[PDB]
Amino acid sequence: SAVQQKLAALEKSSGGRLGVALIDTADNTQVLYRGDERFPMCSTSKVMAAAAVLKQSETQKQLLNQPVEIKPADLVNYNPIAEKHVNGTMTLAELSAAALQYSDNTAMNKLIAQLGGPGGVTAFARAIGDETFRLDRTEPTLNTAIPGDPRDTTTPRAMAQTLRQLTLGHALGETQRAQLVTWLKGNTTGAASIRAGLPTSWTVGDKTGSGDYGTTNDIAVIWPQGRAPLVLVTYFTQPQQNAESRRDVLASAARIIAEGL
Ligand SMILES: [K+]
Repeated sequence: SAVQQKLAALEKSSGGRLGVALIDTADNTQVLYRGDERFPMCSTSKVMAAAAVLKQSETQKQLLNQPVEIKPADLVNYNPIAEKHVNGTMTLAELSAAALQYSDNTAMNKLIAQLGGPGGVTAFARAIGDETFRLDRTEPTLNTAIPGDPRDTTTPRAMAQTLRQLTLGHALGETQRAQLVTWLKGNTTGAASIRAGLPTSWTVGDKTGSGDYGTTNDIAVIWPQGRAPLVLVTYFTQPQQNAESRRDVLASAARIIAEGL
């Protein structure tokens, strides 16, 4: 009830720019707020890169076990897992899990390199019907989040549709879809974001993102108790380059959505 009024009020109180896209797969209804505006994805783009490598592994059947060298010079600004394996190797499965569940930026860069560069991630998006997503840069510069810059952006509507196809539809093969869902459900970074606005009994798999301009993002698949899953994207960015993160705004958006549901 009055979901538009409530989301607009939350955005006004927050001082920033809020983008929401819900898909309720019980009946295919949607709730959209700035659903067609572009937002900087930051680490939520790791879902598209991991999924692209999963798709590659449908035909390169041992790809996920392939070792990748981690060198000291490869470390960027946030490498909680890769720093443990510097001067050694990680497999592409280990890199995918590190990217998704710890938001490891060096792991992201290895996924991007496996796909031939940022354009390889965009090409996979196009192959699964996403004409809006674009990845332009590697980590860490994909997080600059400059207002009006289309680089490394998507819209909430497009990201929600793609996350539905990846996790609940058939953009991936059955084993690969299950692997993506397993990884998202094991995320370590999400308890303050969409999850915090939802009943604790619900099952959530999500990927967070953060960057400059206080950009604070989360994209989630949600299995509510006793009903069909939801897909929810909450993107948020702020006027000041050095603004603080606002995961509470994402939780507040999710809580509004769960009320009107
Ligand atoms: K920040």
